[PDB]
Amino acid sequence: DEVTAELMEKAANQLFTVLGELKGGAMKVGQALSVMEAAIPDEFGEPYREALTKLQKDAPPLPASKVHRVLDGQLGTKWRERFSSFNDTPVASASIGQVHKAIWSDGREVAVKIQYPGADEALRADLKTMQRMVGVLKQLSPGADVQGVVDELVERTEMELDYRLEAANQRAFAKAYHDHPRFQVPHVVASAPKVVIQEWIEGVPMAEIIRHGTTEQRDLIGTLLAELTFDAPRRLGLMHGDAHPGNFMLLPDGRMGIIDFGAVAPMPGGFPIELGMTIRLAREKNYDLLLPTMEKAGLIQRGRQVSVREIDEMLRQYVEPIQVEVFHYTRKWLQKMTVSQIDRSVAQIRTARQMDLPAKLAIPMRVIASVGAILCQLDAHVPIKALSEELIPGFAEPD
Ligand SMILES: Nc1ncnc2c1ncn2[C@@H]1O[C@H](COP(=O)(O)OP(=O)(O)O)[C@@H](O)[C@H]1O
Repeated sequence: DEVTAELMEKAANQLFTVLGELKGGAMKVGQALSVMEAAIPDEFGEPYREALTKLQKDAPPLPASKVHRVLDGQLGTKWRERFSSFNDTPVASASIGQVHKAIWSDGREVAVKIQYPGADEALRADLKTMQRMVGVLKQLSPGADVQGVVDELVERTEMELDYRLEAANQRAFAKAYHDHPRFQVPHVVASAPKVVIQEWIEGVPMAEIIRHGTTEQRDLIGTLLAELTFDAPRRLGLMHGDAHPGNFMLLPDGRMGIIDFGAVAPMPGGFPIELGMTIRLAREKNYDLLLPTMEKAGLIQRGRQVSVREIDEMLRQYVEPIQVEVFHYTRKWLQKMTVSQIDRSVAQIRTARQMDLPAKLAIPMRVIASVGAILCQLDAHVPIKALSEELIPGFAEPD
């Protein structure tokens, strides 16, 4: 079964590659590769290689010496004076680094994330190569759509390489949720490009609860995640962003610990009222008001004949959970949500779905999808109706 997971991963990557070919590159990846190899000097090949195998140089956990060297580079050669103690043996792995447990000079236990020394050069060389390739596509692939791709690559790369960015996001959240009854965000103790230090917290990882959690653990951490999702933009005008179980844990006192803030998305105006409004109107099947609301919001394409059945299908995954007091998010239900209402053999229609959502709607809907999927993995019972009434603008009965 370990095989099947990787097979699914491979299938997903294949699909997204095909998506890139059809919606972006305007040619197959192999053909594009031939063009790129012709259109990019071989002289740029060997540096790109040499930039990439220092990262290959110490693949397993870094020996103490190299750890201390990174610390030298980021906090100075006297970095030890800032600690009470430091464990040379890493306790966890990060995407491009490793995490150590230590004790800060004030006596607080801390997690210290140390970036691999060869990560910066490698990732930036990779970025350069992909920039060149985008150039090749833009100039030589007829009908290619590479709009905004370079910017996305640069932004992603910088978010991975400069720890201070995520550190700043985390500071915002740590300030907002200090002494909160249900959420715990560790404070940032120190931040540098390649080293970031924060208060140590540990509980039961959400992944562990997904695998072997009790019903009560599942329900609780699920309900907490759901709450955070709508509370954060209301509280500090920010959304925690696309969720992953690795970001969260259940603490002994029943609070949810949150440790990853690399996907924080800006929402200055809070959650758009159009969303909650749309869900309420859809529950009531008030299509007369629902369709103009969705069109104005940009949730459906303007000036199109739309199918009410398709609208119902479109909003089903949002409507069904709030039709009950406590909804049981399950994989079974989520699977039912993928079963299309309209067979293409019955009727050939173009979808009413907006494939170019406004940003203000696109971001929260994406995060909500990720969260919902996680709730289904958790098999969590969640009072999403009440949470929506209290936290989501426009959802409660407007009387
Ligand atoms: N504040 C913290 N307290 C305890 N452990 C932490 C803390 N921050 C990170 N970790 C450990 O580090 C691991 C990865 O950290 P993470 O923030 O996900 O790094 P990255 O996002 O770069 O992968 C986590 O699985 C967790 O066990």
